[PDB]
Amino acid sequence: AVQQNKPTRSKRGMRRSHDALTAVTSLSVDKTSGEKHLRHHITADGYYRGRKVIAK
Amino acid sequence: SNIIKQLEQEQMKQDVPSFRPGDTVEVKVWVVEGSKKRLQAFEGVVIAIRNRGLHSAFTVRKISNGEGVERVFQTHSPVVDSISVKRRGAVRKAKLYYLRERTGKAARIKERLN
Amino acid sequence: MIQEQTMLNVADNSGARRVMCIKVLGGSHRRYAGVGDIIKITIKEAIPRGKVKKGDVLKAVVVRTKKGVRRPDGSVIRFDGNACVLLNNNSEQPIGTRIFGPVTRELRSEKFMKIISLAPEV
Amino acid sequence: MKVRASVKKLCRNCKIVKRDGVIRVICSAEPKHKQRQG
Amino acid sequence: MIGLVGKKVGMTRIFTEDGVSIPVTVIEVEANRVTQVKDLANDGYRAIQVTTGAKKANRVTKPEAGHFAKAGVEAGRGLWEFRLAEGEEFTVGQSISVELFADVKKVDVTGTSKGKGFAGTVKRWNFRTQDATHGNSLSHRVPGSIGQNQTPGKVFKGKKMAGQMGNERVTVQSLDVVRVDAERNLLLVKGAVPGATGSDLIVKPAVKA
RNA sequence: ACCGCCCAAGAGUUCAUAUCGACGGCGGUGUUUGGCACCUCGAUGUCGGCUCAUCACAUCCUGGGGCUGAAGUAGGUCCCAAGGGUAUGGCUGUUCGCCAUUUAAAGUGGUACGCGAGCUGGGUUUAGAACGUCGUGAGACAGUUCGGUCCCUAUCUGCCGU
RNA sequence: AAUGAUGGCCAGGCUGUCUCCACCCGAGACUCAGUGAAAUUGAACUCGCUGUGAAGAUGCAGUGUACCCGCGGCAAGACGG
Repeated sequence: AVQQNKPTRSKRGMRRSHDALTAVTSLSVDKTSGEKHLRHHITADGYYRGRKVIAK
Repeated sequence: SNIIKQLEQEQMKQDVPSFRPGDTVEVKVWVVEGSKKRLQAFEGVVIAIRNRGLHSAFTVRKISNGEGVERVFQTHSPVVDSISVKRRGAVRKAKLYYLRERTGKAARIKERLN
Repeated sequence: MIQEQTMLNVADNSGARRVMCIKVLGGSHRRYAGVGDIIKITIKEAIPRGKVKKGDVLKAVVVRTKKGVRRPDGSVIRFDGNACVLLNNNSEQPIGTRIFGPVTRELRSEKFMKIISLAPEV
Repeated sequence: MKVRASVKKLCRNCKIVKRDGVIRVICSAEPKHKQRQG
Repeated sequence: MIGLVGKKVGMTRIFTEDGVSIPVTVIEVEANRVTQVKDLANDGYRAIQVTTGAKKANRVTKPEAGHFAKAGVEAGRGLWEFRLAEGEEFTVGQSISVELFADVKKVDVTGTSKGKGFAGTVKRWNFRTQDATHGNSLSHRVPGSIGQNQTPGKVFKGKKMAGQMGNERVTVQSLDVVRVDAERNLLLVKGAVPGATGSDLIVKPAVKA
């Protein structure tokens, strides 16, 4: 129930090769003030689908 | 669902009788005897009902001179030719599993003659 | 639906009220056999002055199992209790002379035609 | 019919036949007389 | 008579005149289409490419649009080759009728089965159970022993192992005939075709003759 | 050791190989009882049950086929043929075994006398206590009966899916 | 006689103990966030099959086969710990 011989350095990278992170890069640009906001998300100013909902 | 809807909208029975879970019931089921056909009685009560249309059920509980041979019919299979009522029952709930072990002197229920 | 040592009631006038499934006939491994199945079983009791005595062994011609009986529309006439009718070794036919209670028309083939002559039911 | 390493003629009518590479025994007199090399 | 496959509508128990019960497969097949030539002439082996069904105007992509534009045809849900049996032989572009099952007396079913994911081995292959008591040590459903010892000491390829099974294509052939309605394009058959209900499963006239 | 076979007394009513065989003869395989001590004693867990298997064929039924002191039937024997199939209970730890009753029929063998990093422990090699016997004892018996602790979060090979 | 968490057997009742398993509800097992271990370790680019050998081969001769790398499972082997 254990490794029997110590693995090499190089392998450790490859096992780590798919775990590379994925960037978003799909920024959405709003129509009211233009503050960058995630597509489908109310803006940091609480805006989405253009209108001022909530209010904070 | 609209496929068989017309398919079997024309295969459910035509003129079924009156029962409850506990109404007396007898499915004249055309069975094989010799070389000719005739009707033979299976009179009983409903202990269990299935409002499912053609694949549904209406239950008959006979007493077979001590040990019955129990039947789960298809109301809408033409193998059930017809039903002729002798009396309905007075039931509360949906499924009269109690109709069986209830026997002899007490086995009866009154008529729900309303 | 009679299996090793099946509780067995008797439909006949022999006196034995006792039978018990020990071997199905007709083919190896034959598991759930009833209705018109013949199997090897042994008698465990009889009436005082009956034609069998404690220990006599025979097979079976079934007429009831707790599983009841299917019919042309998928419908079933279902048995309440596992009560049965034995058979001879050589002449077949239930070893008795008077039989009572439900059998199965599935036993109707002129081989058990003996019983089908005079029954109260089927 | 007889198969062993020992095959021979036994009566007046036979033919021990080399049918390929293993010796044999036949009979043209009696059914018992048939063999091959073993 | 090539086969005709449909969407696994659902199923029924078909009721008759004299106590006959027919729980039948229920399936949808539209007017089929063979869409191309396959044979010696352009490929050297003969086949009839067939799409059936429809697609919403905006989603017919230009090359496939061209594929159908070059075809000049409505979109159908998929193009199938029927390998030409020296009486079988088609060319691009025809919209089909169903008479090709005039008698058949048996057809096929092949398509994605019911969704199951990792089914249990107990179900995939009908293995046995260990006892549930008298000291069972956490083994109420394990597969048990699989292989031998210091001798070959390797696991034979193909060994029936538990895992995902079903929810996939499944040929179902030499299948009795019950009933159809060309006017409705259903297929209602004693015995019910595999797959998820609503599936397409390859229904073809019997290949076991 | 087993099977195989070589000789021909003889038998077999006839007929040494229908089916048997004196005494003697020459092989094959490596499974029973054996020999030898080259490796493992800074650890290669014992009997048997349960789930899952797999091939060889010196062929059990089926298939073929020949012959037969094989009328039909049912046998006896020899050649071909390895696709498929191959019982349920009682008795004792049992394997073994015996027995009850079925079936086409309950083939023989290798695989660490398969399989515990998949299960159990009833048997067999621990501490308690007993009887018979054996010695002055301490205790022994390879004689018998009651009770009694089993670990692994899967690196690599491999295999199933994705 | 009475007594016994005592030894052995045979009746009644009982029921998923079994032929033969089906469904359902809960707590983990799986994805995202944060924190964050152990036994072990000559060195390794770490395939199968016949044969030979301190006499039972991944690493020898001859020979077949096989694009690079993960993720969920399984436990025959690595004389595994």
